[PDB]
Amino acid sequence: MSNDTPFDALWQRMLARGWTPVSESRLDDWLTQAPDGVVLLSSDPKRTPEVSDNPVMIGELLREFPDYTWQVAIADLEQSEAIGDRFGVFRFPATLVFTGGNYRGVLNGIHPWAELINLMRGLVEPQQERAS
Repeated sequence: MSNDTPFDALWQRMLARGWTPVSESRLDDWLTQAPDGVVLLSSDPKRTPEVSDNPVMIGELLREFPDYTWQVAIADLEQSEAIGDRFGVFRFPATLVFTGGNYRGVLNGIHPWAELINLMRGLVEPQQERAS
């Protein structure tokens, strides 16, 4: 956006943690090339306690399933809007998880850890909890 610095820094922060950037036309590429993974569409925060909230718990969350190589793809600001448009999302920025070329769900959980696990649990293994 006008004067990129906050989101710019934020993106670069998580980027340096080893999360590869994804483009709109490359989302489809990534989807078919990856065995499993999650895509973060980041437009603007709804409020957040702070700003980025600190996504460390997200990394350890996915890692309890080592059988799945979780390719975390983060998108550019203008790309998130385009990717969301192409998929049919509203606007709400969050972690969308995709597996087997299909849609698992979206991680609306952020703060509660025990609940966050349960949410991903329901998305990776459904029927047994899918509270959303």
